[PDB]
Amino acid sequence: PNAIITAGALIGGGLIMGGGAIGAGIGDGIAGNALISGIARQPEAQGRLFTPFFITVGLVEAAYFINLAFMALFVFATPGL
Amino acid sequence: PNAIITAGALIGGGLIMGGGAIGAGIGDGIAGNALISGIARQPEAQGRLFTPFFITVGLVEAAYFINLAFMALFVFATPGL
Amino acid sequence: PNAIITAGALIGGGLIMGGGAIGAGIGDGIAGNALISGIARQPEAQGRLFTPFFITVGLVEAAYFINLAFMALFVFATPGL
Amino acid sequence: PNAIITAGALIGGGLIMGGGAIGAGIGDGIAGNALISGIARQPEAQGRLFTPFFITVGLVEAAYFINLAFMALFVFATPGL
Amino acid sequence: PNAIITAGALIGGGLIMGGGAIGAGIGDGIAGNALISGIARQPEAQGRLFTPFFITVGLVEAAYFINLAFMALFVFATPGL
Amino acid sequence: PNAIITAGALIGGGLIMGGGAIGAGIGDGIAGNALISGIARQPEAQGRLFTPFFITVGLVEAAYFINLAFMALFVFATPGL
Amino acid sequence: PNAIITAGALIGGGLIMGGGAIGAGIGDGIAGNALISGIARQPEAQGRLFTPFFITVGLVEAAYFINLAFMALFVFATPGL
Amino acid sequence: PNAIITAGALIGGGLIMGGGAIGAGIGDGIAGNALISGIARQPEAQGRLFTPFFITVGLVEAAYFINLAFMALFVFATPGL
Amino acid sequence: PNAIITAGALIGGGLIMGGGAIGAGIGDGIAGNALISGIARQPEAQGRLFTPFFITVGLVEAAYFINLAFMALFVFATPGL
Amino acid sequence: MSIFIGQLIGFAVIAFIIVKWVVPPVRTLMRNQQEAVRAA
Amino acid sequence: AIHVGHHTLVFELFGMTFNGDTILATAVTAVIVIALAFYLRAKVTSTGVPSGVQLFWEALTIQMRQQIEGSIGMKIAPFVLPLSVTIFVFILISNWLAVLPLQYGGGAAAELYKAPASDINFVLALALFVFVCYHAAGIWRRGIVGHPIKVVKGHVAFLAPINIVEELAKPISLALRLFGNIFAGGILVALIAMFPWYIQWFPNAVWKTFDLFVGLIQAFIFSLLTILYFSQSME
Amino acid sequence: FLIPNGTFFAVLIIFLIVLGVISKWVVPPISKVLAEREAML
Ligand SMILES: O=c1c(NCc2ccccn2)c(-c2ccc(N3CCOCC3)cc2)c1=O
Repeated sequence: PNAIITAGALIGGGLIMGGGAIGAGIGDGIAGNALISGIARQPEAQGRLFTPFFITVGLVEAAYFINLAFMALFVFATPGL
Repeated sequence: PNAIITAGALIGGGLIMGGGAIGAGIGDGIAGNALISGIARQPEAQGRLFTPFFITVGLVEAAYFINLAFMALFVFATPGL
Repeated sequence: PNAIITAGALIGGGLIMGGGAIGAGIGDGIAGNALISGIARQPEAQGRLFTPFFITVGLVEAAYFINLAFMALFVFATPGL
Repeated sequence: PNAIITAGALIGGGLIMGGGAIGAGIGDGIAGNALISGIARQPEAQGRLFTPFFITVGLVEAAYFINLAFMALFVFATPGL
Repeated sequence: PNAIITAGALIGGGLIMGGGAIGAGIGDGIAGNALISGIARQPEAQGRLFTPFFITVGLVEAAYFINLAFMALFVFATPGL
Repeated sequence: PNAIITAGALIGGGLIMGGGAIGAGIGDGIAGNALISGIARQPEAQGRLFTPFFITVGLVEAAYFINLAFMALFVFATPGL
Repeated sequence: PNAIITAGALIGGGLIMGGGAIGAGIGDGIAGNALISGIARQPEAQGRLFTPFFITVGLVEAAYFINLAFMALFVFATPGL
Repeated sequence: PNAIITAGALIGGGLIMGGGAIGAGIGDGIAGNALISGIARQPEAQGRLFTPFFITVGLVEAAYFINLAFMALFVFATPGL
Repeated sequence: PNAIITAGALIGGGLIMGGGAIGAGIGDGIAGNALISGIARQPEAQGRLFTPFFITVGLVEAAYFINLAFMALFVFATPGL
Repeated sequence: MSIFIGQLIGFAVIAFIIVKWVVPPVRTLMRNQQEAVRAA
Repeated sequence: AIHVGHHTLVFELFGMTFNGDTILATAVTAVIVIALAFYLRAKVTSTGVPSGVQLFWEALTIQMRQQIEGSIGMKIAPFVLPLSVTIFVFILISNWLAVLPLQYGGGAAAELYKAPASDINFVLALALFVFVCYHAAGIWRRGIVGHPIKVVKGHVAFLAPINIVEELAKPISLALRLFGNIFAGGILVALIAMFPWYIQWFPNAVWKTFDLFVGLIQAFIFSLLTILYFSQSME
Repeated sequence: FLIPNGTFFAVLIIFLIVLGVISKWVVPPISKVLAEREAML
């Protein structure tokens, strides 16, 4: 019974981290695209843009790491089981 | 019987947190792209841009956290046992 | 039999909310990108940009909540059970 | 035999709605981004942009709600049951 | 025997329709973004932009319809059943 | 044995068509966005623009139709059946 | 044994081919957007944008065709049995 | 036991390849969009833009090619047999 | 039982790597789009643009590699085995 | 009854919302339109 | 559990089955629309300050005429104005009437008035009437021989197979967009009915407002797509 | 649920009746009112 629950938890965690990776990568890429476009526009603005950029990256990584913690819950502390 | 239901609930919760992370990361990245761009064009606009930002993020993160709650449902209070 | 149907309903509801969360988050982020960019370009336009924004949100959030409905149908009122 | 078909129909309808909601949310967000940007650029656009906008939404919602109709067939009137 | 085939056909049709809806909704939203932006830039464009637009929409929704057709070939008819 | 292989072939063909339709719809929408934007910005380039457009669509649709070719092979020929 | 392996191979090949289709279609659409826009802004660039374009497409197609090959290796040949 | 692990490995390798192909195609298209836009704007920029381009592609394709190796590991010499 | 657990772990690791590859490819492409656009706009700013670039990449690739690490845990450690 | 009471309370909440935030603006618009017609 | 269909007051006549609840809801919305129309007639004035219903009718007619003139002038399509307007109100009043507190407990949840759009028959009637009407308009303007030719030809000739299908899609979607939007809601508000009243009250308020918003949006979209179909079929 | 029945006609007739009342006693009077407003200025 556990083997079925364990396989289900592994698949669930795989989806968990796959979605986390997609969201994190794409959101960070978009934020960095904005940062690079802003610095090309105004190369002296590199210092100013790190605050909004790091706020956006912090939000995206908070989502990613909360999801990675829930994968850890699924895999190492599988609910139920 | 319970093992199959638990495995299905774990797979469902993994799908929900995965989609939620995709949505949250990508939407937050898209919103932060506008934030960083606008602050690059208008350095002083920061004050007025964090209100539309946290509003939109407030929506996007909401879509995330709702999912989180329901995923706990799926995994801790899994209906249909 | 009810165990298999319950597992399938849980997986289906997980897919429903994964898609709904992706759509809602990404659409809210895309609309917020326009809102932030417009308020950066036109600070006085904020009041006028909320009506196009909250309409757009009102659409995507609707698509979210409709999904939230049919998840609750799948999970709490599993058709065919 | 009916339990397997019911679980498969639930999963299929979940996929239908996941795709429909992803499409609806993202397309509505994109259309609203266009609407908000156009109204920010030229405020009086408020009048003329709701015609092409609600056409776009009308196209974005169709693919969603048609799927929803075919969801009801899958879930409530499973073709192969 | 036919139960497994029917469940697989339902899942396949759900995948078909979910992918078709994602493609149609997102492509229609993207095309309507250009339509709305063009009409905002030039109200007279209202007249001439529907020809490029409705070509796109139609090509974008072709894939939706063909997919839909084959979904009708999956759940109502069923190869190998 | 044939039932399981047929269900797997149906699921695989559904995945193929879902992915093909996602790609086709989104790529056609993206190409038509450029077509509409160019025709709005330069009305006289309509005929000038349908050449690079139908080429790109021709590429995108090609990717779609190959996939359709394979889906038939999956559901009607079903290699390994 | 061969039935389960063949069903898994069909599902895996469908995933390969559908993902390749999504990537190819969306990348071709994105590259065609740049091609069409550049040709709109520059009639002459028609000749010179085909070199950056077919290179990009060459990459976008490459990842597609490789998948196709592996998809064949999944379905016609079977690495397991 | 070996058949189940083989089917799971085939499905996992298919997921790996689908994800790698989506990432590769879409990233290559996005990079080639910038390349084509820059070469349309400035035609003499070609030689300058192939270094930023092939770096990006080098990263993008790298993520793709890694997924190949692990796919082989999943497909050939399946772990946990 | 390990057979089921190993198959589930393989599917989960495949999902992890598929999501990681999608995120890495798309984010790297998006960041390189900004890099190419900036280096086209400001040829002399390459040095000031590569630092934001490799930062952005350093984020998205991290999300990839972290996922990869956990893939190994799923594929070689198999925590629930 | 419980379903009826719950949906009635929801209807009351939405009615209050529209009366306090949607009725005022629409009403203005109606009055301003009437005033414009009278002035014309 | 939730039920789909299960129409009440269902009867049989002339060899055909009729959903009594759907017909009753359609009749209620129709009589409300007719009452509004007759109150305007009784209180319509151009020499004096307009009435509230007069202002509403003027605004709706002005909007619909603005959409018509911007795509197909009323010198060519004057008949689509009385159509696009009614389709709006008939739908709008149909949807907003579902916002009244007419839901109760059987213990399965039930509603005295259920939105007509939630029935496939209502949406199909409206959509197929629009389909027939604008196809007749296209036949009139282009001729019975030229109208099918230009329909198949479309804007791009070699895309003919993608044209005909789209033409058959217009009605279905036009119906399915309206039905799915409202039918879905009929399930959500039923699902909310599973909550206890002290938890049920808030979700109904939130959804009801969406139902108001989405019903208005769907009426507008349905009417505007009807006007667009007329613009396309009338050259 | 998706299969139509006689209601398709029953609704249609009612709609037509509405389409009559609006097309006669609403749209023409409102068009007359708007035309007179335009002529007044
Ligand atoms: O709604 C409307 C809708 N499509 C929504 C939908 C339905 C089914 C599946 C997916 N999406 C259309 C529509 C109308 C015409 C059209 N062209 C005419 C010119 O030649 C090319 C084709 C294309 C689209 C709506 O109007």
